[PDB]
Amino acid sequence: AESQVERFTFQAEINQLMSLIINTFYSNKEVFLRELISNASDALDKIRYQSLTDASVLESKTELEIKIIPDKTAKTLTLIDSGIGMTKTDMVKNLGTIARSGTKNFMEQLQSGAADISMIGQFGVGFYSAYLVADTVIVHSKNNDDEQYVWESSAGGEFTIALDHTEPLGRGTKIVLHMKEDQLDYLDETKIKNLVKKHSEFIQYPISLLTIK
Ligand SMILES: Nc1ncnc2c1ncn2[C@@H]1O[C@H](COP(=O)(O)OP(=O)(O)CP(=O)(O)O)[C@@H](O)[C@H]1O
Ligand SMILES: [Mg+2]
Repeated sequence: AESQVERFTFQAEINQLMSLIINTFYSNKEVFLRELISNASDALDKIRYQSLTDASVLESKTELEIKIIPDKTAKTLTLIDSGIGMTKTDMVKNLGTIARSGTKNFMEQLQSGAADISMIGQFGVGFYSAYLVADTVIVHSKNNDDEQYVWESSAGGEFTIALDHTEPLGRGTKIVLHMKEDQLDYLDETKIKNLVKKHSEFIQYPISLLTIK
């Protein structure tokens, strides 16, 4: 097999944020689940609204749903949506190379005490909450306008993007969190089942919890 892999450097402030998220103790890291579900919901909304003005956008995948997959053997939590998806350029621009002023301000407020980790989503950097519980994050995504791509980072100032040769999504995003050893309790069946219930009260799309044994 062969793949071309492109390597990118994180914007300096995003690199600093990732370092802060990883190298500091946080008591309650539950916000990561809220943020991942929120992104899935937003993506489903986007394709849903696009369909109202152009019905054909749904032809790649008719269902609009979220699947959450804890896998203890693999030490992974996977969240799949059939939302809008991201092109390669979408992933480069949205997941590391561009920072908004929310990043600097969040780090300031974390240090001053004005903000805690649970408010990360108010600063426009909700995605990076994944690194509270994960050593490596892998983002597989398929947008109607591009081939399926896979973004991966274990922080440390770099991410990679490659044409995806794993299972076709049709359309949407599959995010795979490789869980830190001390955060593996997030993969416990009843714990994740109940947290999903807790962080999906206002979600208007079906959620399926698929526990891998
Ligand atoms: N499942 C998904 N499908 C499509 N795009 C996604 C996605 N998850 C993340 N993204 C993209 O990455 C960007 C960054 O996500 P992130 O959650 O950090 O910020 P956000 O724009 O959702 C505001 P917030 O900080 O409130 O969550 C999003 O704006 C979106 O474009
Ligand atoms: Mg978000």
